Amino acid sequence: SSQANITVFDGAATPVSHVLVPLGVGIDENLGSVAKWRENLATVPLYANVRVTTMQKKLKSGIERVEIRVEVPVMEAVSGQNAFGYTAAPKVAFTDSGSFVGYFSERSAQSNRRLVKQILTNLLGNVSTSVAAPTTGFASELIDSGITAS
Amino acid sequence: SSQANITVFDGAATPVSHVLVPLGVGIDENLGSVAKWRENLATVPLYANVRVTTMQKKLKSGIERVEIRVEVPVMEAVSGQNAFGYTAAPKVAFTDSGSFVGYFSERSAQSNRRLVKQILTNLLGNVSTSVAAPTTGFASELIDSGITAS
Amino acid sequence: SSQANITVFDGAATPVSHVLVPLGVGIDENLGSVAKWRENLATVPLYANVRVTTMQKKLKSGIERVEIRVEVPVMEAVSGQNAFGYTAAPKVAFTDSGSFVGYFSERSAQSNRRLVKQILTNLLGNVSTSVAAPTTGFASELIDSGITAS
Amino acid sequence: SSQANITVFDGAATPVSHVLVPLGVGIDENLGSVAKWRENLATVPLYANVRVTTMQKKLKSGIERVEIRVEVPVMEAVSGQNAFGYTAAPKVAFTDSGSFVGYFSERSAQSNRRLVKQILTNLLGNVSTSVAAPTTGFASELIDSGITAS
Amino acid sequence: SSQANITVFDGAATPVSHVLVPLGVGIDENLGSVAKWRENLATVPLYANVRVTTMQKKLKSGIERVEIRVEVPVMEAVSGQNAFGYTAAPKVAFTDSGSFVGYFSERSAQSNRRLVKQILTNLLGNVSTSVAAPTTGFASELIDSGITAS
Amino acid sequence: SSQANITVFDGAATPVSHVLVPLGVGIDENLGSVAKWRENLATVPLYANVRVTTMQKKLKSGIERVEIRVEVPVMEAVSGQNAFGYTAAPKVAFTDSGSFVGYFSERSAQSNRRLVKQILTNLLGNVSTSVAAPTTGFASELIDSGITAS
Ligand SMILES: [Zn+2]
Ligand SMILES: [Zn+2]
Ligand SMILES: [Zn+2]
Ligand SMILES: [Zn+2]
Ligand SMILES: [Zn+2]
Ligand SMILES: [Zn+2]
Ligand SMILES: [Zn+2]
Ligand SMILES: [Zn+2]
Repeated sequence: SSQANITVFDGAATPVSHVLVPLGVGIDENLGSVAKWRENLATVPLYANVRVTTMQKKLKSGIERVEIRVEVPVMEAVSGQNAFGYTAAPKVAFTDSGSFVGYFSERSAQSNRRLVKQILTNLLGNVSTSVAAPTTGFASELIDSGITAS
Repeated sequence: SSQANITVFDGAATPVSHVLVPLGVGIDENLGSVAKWRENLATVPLYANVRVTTMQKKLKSGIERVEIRVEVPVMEAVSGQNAFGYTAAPKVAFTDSGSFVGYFSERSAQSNRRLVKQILTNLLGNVSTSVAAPTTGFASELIDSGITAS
Repeated sequence: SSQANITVFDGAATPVSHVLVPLGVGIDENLGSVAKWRENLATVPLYANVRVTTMQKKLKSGIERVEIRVEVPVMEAVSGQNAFGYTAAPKVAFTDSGSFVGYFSERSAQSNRRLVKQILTNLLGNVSTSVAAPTTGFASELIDSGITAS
Repeated sequence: SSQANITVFDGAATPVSHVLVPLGVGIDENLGSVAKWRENLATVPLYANVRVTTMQKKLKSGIERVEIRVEVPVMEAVSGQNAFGYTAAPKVAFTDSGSFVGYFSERSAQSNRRLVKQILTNLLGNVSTSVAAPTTGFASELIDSGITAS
Repeated sequence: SSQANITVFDGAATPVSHVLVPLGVGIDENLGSVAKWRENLATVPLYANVRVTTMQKKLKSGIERVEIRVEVPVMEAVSGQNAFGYTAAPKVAFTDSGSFVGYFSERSAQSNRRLVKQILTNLLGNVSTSVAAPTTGFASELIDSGITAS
Repeated sequence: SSQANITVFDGAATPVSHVLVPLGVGIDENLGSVAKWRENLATVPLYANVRVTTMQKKLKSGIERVEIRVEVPVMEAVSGQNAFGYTAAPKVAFTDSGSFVGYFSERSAQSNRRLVKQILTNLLGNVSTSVAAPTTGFASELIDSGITAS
């Protein structure tokens, strides 16, 4: 439950490990309880790093909503010079976003939420065999148990 | 790309296999291209089965949005009789929903979308090691390549 | 699940086999989910060939409507064959339509729908003995389970 | 060609025989020539018995509509007492309806109609082999020959 | 008769093979039954791939319109940097469209349609000798037999 | 360049050769530049003979539209031959139309147009192997180079 470094491989043709450092946790009026991680590469601007964020909010209807949002910024290619005669500054071309989003009733239990979670995970991994659902880790704490990091 | 049976284990303490049969594909004005699967258990009403749905829509901003939505209905427990003297009809207590949601620019490539996908999948599986991102299956066709089943 | 060739014998005095190949599936706003099959006799006009169609639609009442429509077109008589040009087959004189139509409530289960189905099938076959109701095949998927071909 | 008892097995997992007694014949403003059968079980009240009904109605443009409608009322399960301290009266939970519906031109012959009939019957029975089309019975008299019982 | 991969060589001076993956099936208000294929090259963004699409639309007076539309987006050549100092994003210069368009009466048979098809094909190939007309493949299913993939 | 006899085999089960002789060239305001060919069977009505037509028109968009339209008329059946008068062949029952239609931008070169052309030709021929795209013949003059017969 305490916030720690996340080591995760991406989905490149040869997957690349990313180390996501904790940025802190807090409460937002729109989003709920928010926890932030970020990679700290010197290759790209600080704001343009691969990042992971978790939101947890009880909606007006009483349904609890959880999200794990992965954002991967992709930079423009700096070439030559601009019309002013200078090398261009780094600029983000676009940011790809892939997230898990859960909607659960107050009555849903840890077992209920964990059960749905692994169906999606297996679908995303093209896995038709039996896989044990994780009961630890920040994702399990958020989706299964409604816990935000600290 | 052609729609086929999906065999997937859930996240119960002892995971249970579910066989999701295709229901068909089509276009909705609100949702985009929609493909539907459903389990066909005689244990529960037809509408109350575990189901999987994929949406794919180009938004007004030009950003393409993809979703894989897993819904698991949980039934009420029928006990005794109601105030009218009859056994109660089956009733859904609540429906848990867990989905993948991707937002991608038109410029994002198959490699870009696949790269983000596997970060989320590994996070959901508490996997800190290297895992090859699937390049086949309905989930990969939707998220990586923007393909809906047929 | 998905469309495949149907092989059926007709009710001629000496019954004849027909092979109905798939024509497609789609969602009509009025008809509902529609799946089409048709026999492909090489010389017979396309609209004169035996065809089979399934409709599935949820009405405003909540009652699900289900139909399996068999249409057998009958042409007029031929007068001859041109010596040098190409010669058309005569126009369709009439089309015979025999269909199963089911109206089921949401509460009705697989077993409920299957139970009524076989009563009608046995009635049409002039069968007073016990016959096991099919649990597979496209007709069972549609009538028993509310599943249209994909 | 006059009304007589009908013995039919249903499509339960272990199929059950039903004896349908003639119930009456009439003419309806909107339905046409109607003939009614009905079971006489002591288990349910009179209105709640399995019933079979045929309709023959001439439409415009020389087309007649023919129906054999099988309706199975499924009863609520009486358990315990109601809020007044009495055992509940029998109540219909829902009624399943499976029917044959034929649209035939006045130009079609007995052979044409009998031919279409058996295609549907074989489809409903999941039968891909040769089966002889019945030439007797109330279903054949109605579908093949446009005969209503009397 | 269901969607599968398509391998086709183009008409470059040294012809290049293209693999078109199934992209989806749908119904359109103005286009009719639509089936879509698309290449998956990593060279261009997703929208800029070579695509193939079939349309089947019933018109008035018993005539159906059938189209196989091949669209090849030709990309602008990215060279140097733009006025902002970045490498230019990929941009479509123009899209070339070559299609088969058939208008067939409901009275035409498989043989009639297949006969016309090969005349055009031989004309496009500058072939004055005898060539056997294909009886399989998505093009034959559509043009000869009015079949859309599913 | 200028109109000459076209010799083409059709797509009958045993393909038959047709000789299409020139009928003329002109400029229609709606259709564009039109060139006509038609087979000249001695006894077949003129409007019942196989014909081939090319249209070329620059649209308002600047897109050039190109069409090669093959029409095969099919007559009704003959009932006899008068003993002493002259006897007419029956009326055309329907006409099958299969055409190539190309939409090209002004920027697209010979090689661009020729490249798409052969994709469609190979698709219509169910050809997965490499085929050299024609650079001569009236179809190539029209589709590759935008040249109508003179
Ligand atoms: Zn990294
Ligand atoms: Zn299950
Ligand atoms: Zn046949
Ligand atoms: Zn009974
Ligand atoms: Zn009587
Ligand atoms: Zn390519
Ligand atoms: Zn399909
Ligand atoms: Zn000829």
